[PDB]
Amino acid sequence: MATVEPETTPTPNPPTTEEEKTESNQEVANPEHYIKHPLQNRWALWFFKNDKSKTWQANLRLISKFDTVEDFWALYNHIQLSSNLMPGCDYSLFKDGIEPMWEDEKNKRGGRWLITLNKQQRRSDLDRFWLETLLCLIGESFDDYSDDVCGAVVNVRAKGDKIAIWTTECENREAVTHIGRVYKERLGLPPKIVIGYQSHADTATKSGSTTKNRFVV
Repeated sequence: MATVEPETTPTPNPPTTEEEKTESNQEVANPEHYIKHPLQNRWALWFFKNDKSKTWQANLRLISKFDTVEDFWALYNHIQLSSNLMPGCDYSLFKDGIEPMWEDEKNKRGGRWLITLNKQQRRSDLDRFWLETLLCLIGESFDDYSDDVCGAVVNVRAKGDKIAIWTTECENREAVTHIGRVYKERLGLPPKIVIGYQSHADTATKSGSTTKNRFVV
């Protein structure tokens, strides 16, 4: 026995709301019907991807900016989920005060550390290492010293995710090493992940290693 009729039954799906969805249901849950965390500063997020035909400078696109955790949070659930983590994709997170190499040129003259993330452990590593950075940038690990950190760029080579953070004043070795050595050390890169450190000063020297600027481990 069997009756064939033109009709398809809804395909059951697991509840999560983490597969590119605009709102779902998070109201009437607790007295906190509008809890927003006030950040000391405002950080905007830029997304630039280089295609095999055009330059990144021309493919520079902006995603959004936020001066409150509740803000970046709303974006996190819309950006964090393979929404735009395709090959050749990149995104930066710095102070909105930044400028196209005009007055905030100091961001380019500063310094930054580069980390190599692998999608293989993205589940725990990318989720933990990233979540920590966000809260660490604003208030954690780097502490108030983070105020110097101009921003961080994330470049994911196809499947390999990469994260980089740049300091406003490369001279602030206190943040450079303390936040860079603690982040890489606390993250557990030295004994596995190679975190290359690049300083703008290298432009006026380059060629082989000289001082604390151009080390990966």
